[PDB]
Amino acid sequence: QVQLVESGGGVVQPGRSLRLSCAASGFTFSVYGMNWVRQAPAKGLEWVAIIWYDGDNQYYADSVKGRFTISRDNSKNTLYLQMNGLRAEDTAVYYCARDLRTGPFDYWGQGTLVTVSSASTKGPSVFPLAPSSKSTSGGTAALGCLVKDYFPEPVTVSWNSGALTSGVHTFPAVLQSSGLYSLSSVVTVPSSSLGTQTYICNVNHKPSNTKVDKRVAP
Amino acid sequence: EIVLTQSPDFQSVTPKEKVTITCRASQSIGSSLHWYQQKPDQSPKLLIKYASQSFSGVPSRFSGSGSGTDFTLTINSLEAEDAAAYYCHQSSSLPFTFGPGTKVDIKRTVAAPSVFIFPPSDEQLKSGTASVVCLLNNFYPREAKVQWKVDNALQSGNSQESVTEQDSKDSTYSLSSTLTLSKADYEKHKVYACEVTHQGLSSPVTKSFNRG
Repeated sequence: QVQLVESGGGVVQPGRSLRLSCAASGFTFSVYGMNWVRQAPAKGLEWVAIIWYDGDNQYYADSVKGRFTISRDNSKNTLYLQMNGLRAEDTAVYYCARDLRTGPFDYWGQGTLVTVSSASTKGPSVFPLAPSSKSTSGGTAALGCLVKDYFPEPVTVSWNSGALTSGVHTFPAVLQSSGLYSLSSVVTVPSSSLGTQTYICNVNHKPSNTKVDKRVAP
Repeated sequence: EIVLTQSPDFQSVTPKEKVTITCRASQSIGSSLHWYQQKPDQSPKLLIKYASQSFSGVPSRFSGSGSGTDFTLTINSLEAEDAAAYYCHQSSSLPFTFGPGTKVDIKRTVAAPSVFIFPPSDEQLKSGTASVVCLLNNFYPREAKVQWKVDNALQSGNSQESVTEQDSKDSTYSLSSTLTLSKADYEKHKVYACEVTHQGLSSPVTKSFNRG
């Protein structure tokens, strides 16, 4: 079966370099042209570069030309992307895509995330979003946790050690002007349960080895 | 440079109904136009190659048509799994380009959001920052706008919002908007309000609180 697996993605400071790789299997690699396609947060697919079958020819999108170098090693069944002079705008999921006679991109990898930031690894501060009559509507009360100022992504948020799943909404993270991420996780419960039922958000941030449990009181 | 534009930007489809989305090219590209489906945070997949050729493994309900500058992707009898972003891409001339995408979602009855405003916690205020949260819960369609008002004065540039993907259970969306001010700026004002506009509401709804 045709498979493409990207690797090398991670956190990189602006102006620095990073090399991505794409491991190909289930087909003769040297038969096909290969491409890099990226997707920045809340943006569409952006073609990055193409390399022909034997690596003798390359072409780049205007956004990367002069900064990125596409290459390949046919005996290694590997495609590379050498990225130089990285900028905040380069933050994206980078996909490896097989080219069918320079036509459609028939097979794509899972992608590798590249984060271009000058921010350092930081654990989140967890704040409650307290329920009351003000957060009560039609027999239901809303409460939550604000997971502020962490870097890099992701954070995992569970409620009452994963026992509470109904009425849970964990919002996508937002990148603040500070370069730190922030997210809110909310839960809607019967309004009568406030004062009788305990609600705790379990926040885990793997990159900084941080585990925070916050009691959300009315 | 060949530019691709897709229309509409967003479309809502009822299951079992037919849907046609378009891709327009800046210059003639013949039949060198390909269609892709992409679900949130997932790998894109090829649907139609060279404007009208079905790709191996793609369900028979997907079809493509067009030549030159005008292209169409048709989903005959839409299934729930077809809610995704659809992109077109031209292989006619270098540099290769993609269209901006068309987001297709599941159509359901209009649902107004339940709006709640959360003052900053006392713990956060101690650290010198105040985050005010406006929650818009379980609404349809996806289009919604949040307007922060501080003592009836419309705010700008000091808020950030996040929207969930379409819920697999009830087909609604939820949105959270955070207004961020320093402790000193927060204490200079009394009334904090968030005004929500949505198709499900005849008049925009306002939820507020008094700081003191």
